[PDB]
Amino acid sequence: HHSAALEVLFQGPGNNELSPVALRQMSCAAGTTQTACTDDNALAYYNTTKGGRFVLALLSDLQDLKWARFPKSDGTGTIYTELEPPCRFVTDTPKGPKVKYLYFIKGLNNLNRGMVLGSLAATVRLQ
Amino acid sequence: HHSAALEVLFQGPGNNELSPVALRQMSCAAGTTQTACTDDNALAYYNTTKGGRFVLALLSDLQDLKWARFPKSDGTGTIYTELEPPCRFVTDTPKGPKVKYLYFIKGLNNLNRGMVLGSLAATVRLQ
Amino acid sequence: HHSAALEVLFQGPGNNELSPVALRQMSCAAGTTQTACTDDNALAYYNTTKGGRFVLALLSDLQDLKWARFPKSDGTGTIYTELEPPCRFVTDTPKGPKVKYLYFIKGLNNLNRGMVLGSLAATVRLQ
Amino acid sequence: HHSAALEVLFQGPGNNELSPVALRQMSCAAGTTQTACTDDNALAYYNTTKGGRFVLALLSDLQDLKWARFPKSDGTGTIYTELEPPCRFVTDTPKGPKVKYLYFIKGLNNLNRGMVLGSLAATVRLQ
Amino acid sequence: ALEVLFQGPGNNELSPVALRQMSCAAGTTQTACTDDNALAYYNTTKGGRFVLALLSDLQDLKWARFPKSDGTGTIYTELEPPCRFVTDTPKGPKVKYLYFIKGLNNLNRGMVLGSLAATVRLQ
Amino acid sequence: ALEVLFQGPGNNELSPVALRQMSCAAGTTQTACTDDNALAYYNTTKGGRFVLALLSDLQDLKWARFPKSDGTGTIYTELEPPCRFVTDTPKGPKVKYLYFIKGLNNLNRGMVLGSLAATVRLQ
Ligand SMILES: Cn1c(=O)c2c[nH]cc2n(C)c1=O
Ligand SMILES: Cn1c(=O)c2c[nH]cc2n(C)c1=O
Ligand SMILES: Cn1c(=O)c2c[nH]cc2n(C)c1=O
Ligand SMILES: Cn1c(=O)c2c[nH]cc2n(C)c1=O
Ligand SMILES: Cn1c(=O)c2c[nH]cc2n(C)c1=O
Ligand SMILES: Cn1c(=O)c2c[nH]cc2n(C)c1=O
Ligand SMILES: Cn1c(=O)c2c[nH]cc2n(C)c1=O
Ligand SMILES: Cn1c(=O)c2c[nH]cc2n(C)c1=O
Ligand SMILES: Cn1c(=O)c2c[nH]cc2n(C)c1=O
Ligand SMILES: Cn1c(=O)c2c[nH]cc2n(C)c1=O
Ligand SMILES: Cn1c(=O)c2c[nH]cc2n(C)c1=O
Ligand SMILES: Cn1c(=O)c2c[nH]cc2n(C)c1=O
Repeated sequence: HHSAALEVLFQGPGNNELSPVALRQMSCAAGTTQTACTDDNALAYYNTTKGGRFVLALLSDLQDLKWARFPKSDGTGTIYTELEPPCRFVTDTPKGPKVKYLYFIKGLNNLNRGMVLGSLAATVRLQ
Repeated sequence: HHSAALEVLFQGPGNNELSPVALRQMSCAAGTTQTACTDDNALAYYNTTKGGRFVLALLSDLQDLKWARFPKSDGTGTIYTELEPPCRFVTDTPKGPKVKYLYFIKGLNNLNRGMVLGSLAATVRLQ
Repeated sequence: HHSAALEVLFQGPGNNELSPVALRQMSCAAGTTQTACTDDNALAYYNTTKGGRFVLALLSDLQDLKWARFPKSDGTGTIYTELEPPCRFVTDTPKGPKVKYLYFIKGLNNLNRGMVLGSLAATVRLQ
Repeated sequence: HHSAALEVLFQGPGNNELSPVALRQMSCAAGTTQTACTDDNALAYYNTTKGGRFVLALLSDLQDLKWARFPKSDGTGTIYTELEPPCRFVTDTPKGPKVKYLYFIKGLNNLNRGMVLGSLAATVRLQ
Repeated sequence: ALEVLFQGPGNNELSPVALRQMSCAAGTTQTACTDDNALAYYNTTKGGRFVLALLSDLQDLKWARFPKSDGTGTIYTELEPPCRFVTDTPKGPKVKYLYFIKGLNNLNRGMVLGSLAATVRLQ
Repeated sequence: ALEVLFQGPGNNELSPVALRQMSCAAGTTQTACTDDNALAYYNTTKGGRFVLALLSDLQDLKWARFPKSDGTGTIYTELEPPCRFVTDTPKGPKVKYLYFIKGLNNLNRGMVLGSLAATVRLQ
């Protein structure tokens, strides 16, 4: 349904084991408030487990986002997730440098924030 | 002196800006005891600093390592540097799979641990 | 196979959701070193996922433990897990107060340590 | 003045000793805005302190709360206390299931968040 | 200034660093960041300044405006909820509020708190 | 003593507290904790003392022996690996090692570092 994006290493299933997981990415609608989430304007990175999707972070050209909208598990409605203030970084593209803003989901711990930052740094070409 | 290894993103120079940094790698001598830190048996990932090197983690084929003895040029404040218990992960060699052990330096914070894990996951062929 | 012990609340499967999980408990052999893990002398609290068991903490009458021994996923051998230094607490029993030592597994984060402490405090009768 | 609610274990008086403490509960006034903090609409879990009360979390039927206004007797250093985004969890009522929202006080550390989650999980009928 | 100890340049070495202060316009909202009403404590970096914390007489601040010459990624930085502390001054006690920048890690929050406690006459 | 700021007794209030010092026998192993060779900084608690950190001239310590009158759960407490810092004294610079007690949280580690940096003449 959606494409693989950022590889990470989660602990488990046993103690002191690491398992590789591909975070997937999907287009999503974000905005300054829930009802401003209309047109797709961001890319969300998420993990999938049996119970559904867990979103870790969003990338966007826009710097004023605060909320993102996602489909619920099994087309059963809508979910809204609150965002942290963004960090700015610059990518290298065929059109020149492109400024991006990285938003973590509120309530993401620092280990997982770091895994997103490192896998992004290693995967996308940076200016 | 040594090769670039893992790309990461550090905040700075100011608030909410991310800047790319390549961690580098060098061979180093680790051991189950401080006296056993003799011959190179691990790869250290480090950030260059003004007047030294800050090591984040070691990668080894060996289990049960507890200490590393880094060269004086690193500028460590103690002769021996202590390791955390290793994380086991499996790489994809041309010869099949190979089990590796990742040892964080004691005290490394969770954001930086995560950045190493995500950059490693995105940079090396896994399974 | 083993009995339910400590209820906790893990985040997921979606963002900002909590799911109740019963940690289970099993007798295990612990000791000052791996080969000293012979007779059962501790109780281990663990979570089960598809890939196997993840141990969070041990309880014992003994205060000098450093290692614990566990069966591998699917009777495929033995696992050894390193322990943090213990904390002492006192329970209330039909034989009077009983001193216990709680050992977290090395590499357990503070959120999960707290969940063990709180669920223990609420589940066992304390002196 | 108020009833005991959630048992936890705090380290002290000295290193490596755990002492039981009952967090207590009282009704409190929360709101989406500071001005809306009017009538009691949440339950606060707190630790009694010499000269005040330290609130760890609020439980509410309501979503979208952001602030609480605690009584002067709590000894808060600011008029309004800010809440984290809530965690959703489901209790088992005689009437069926009931969705509740758990709001940690902003800044509560991970150990103490975990102790609240584990004590709650062990103390209330869940699902 | 507030003296702190940062690890580096090698592992397990501590180097003393002075956090410096600059005036700062903060506010309940970004649009209200119009006039200097706080002191921002920062670490000088190659190419800029990283702000750790603000001190103010006001307890309702949420956003701060920093100079782009800090090497910032955004004009505004969000603040954590403030903590109250009371200084002992010759003109009597004075109530202040300490704000960490949003997301500052706990080691660095602690260093500001400890440096403040040892540097300023408190009560 | 090292002054720090603890939160409480209510939310978002900061209260100044002096960490006091006592002599401490530490060692590479518990059995080697035979003679005072470190200074332990502690917070006084109802019923005891909670040690946060040790200072020593030695860089190889791993365990510390505390008095049971501290209200401890065990005689010995493990130490984190030390960090080196250099004090500026009239008799010249002197190298010291700072050890946190195992598991001290990062806020409290930071408070010790910041208080130390502001209290002691360093370099
Ligand atoms: C930190 N942490 C947990 O608490 C988990 C509980 N079930 C699965 C978990 N995983 C993969 C994890 O990383
Ligand atoms: C508490 N806990 C668990 O139950 C886990 C199950 N798989 C991975 C886990 N991790 C990392 C964890 O911390
Ligand atoms: C957490 N943290 C710090 O404290 C720093 C101090 N100088 C540079 C720093 N960086 C890049 C950082 O990430
Ligand atoms: C305290 N502090 C600093 O001084 C920094 C300088 N560059 C990046 C920094 N970060 C993230 C930080 O926390
Ligand atoms: C913190 N954390 C994680 O990173 C997880 C990755 N897969 C499942 C996870 N769970 C349940 C968790 O709690
Ligand atoms: C990164 N991550 C995940 O992928 C999760 C999947 N289920 C629960 C999760 N949690 C809490 C998390 O942090
Ligand atoms: C982390 N931490 C502290 O800093 C304390 C200071 N006085 C009492 C404390 N307790 C119980 C605690 O857990
Ligand atoms: C700094 N500090 C203290 O002062 C404590 C007093 N009782 C328990 C304490 N704990 C866990 C702590 O970290
Ligand atoms: C936590 N942390 C870091 O990540 C740093 C990266 N470069 C310099 C750093 N410093 C001083 C620091 O404290
Ligand atoms: C990851 N990392 C670094 O690169 C550092 C460079 N100087 C100091 C550093 N510290 C404390 C750190 O954690
Ligand atoms: C983190 N923490 C705690 O958990 C406390 C419990 N009683 C007193 C406490 N104090 C002062 C503290 O700082
Ligand atoms: C959980 N908890 C408490 O009970 C406290 C009592 N006084 C201060 C406290 N702090 C900072 C805290 O986190």
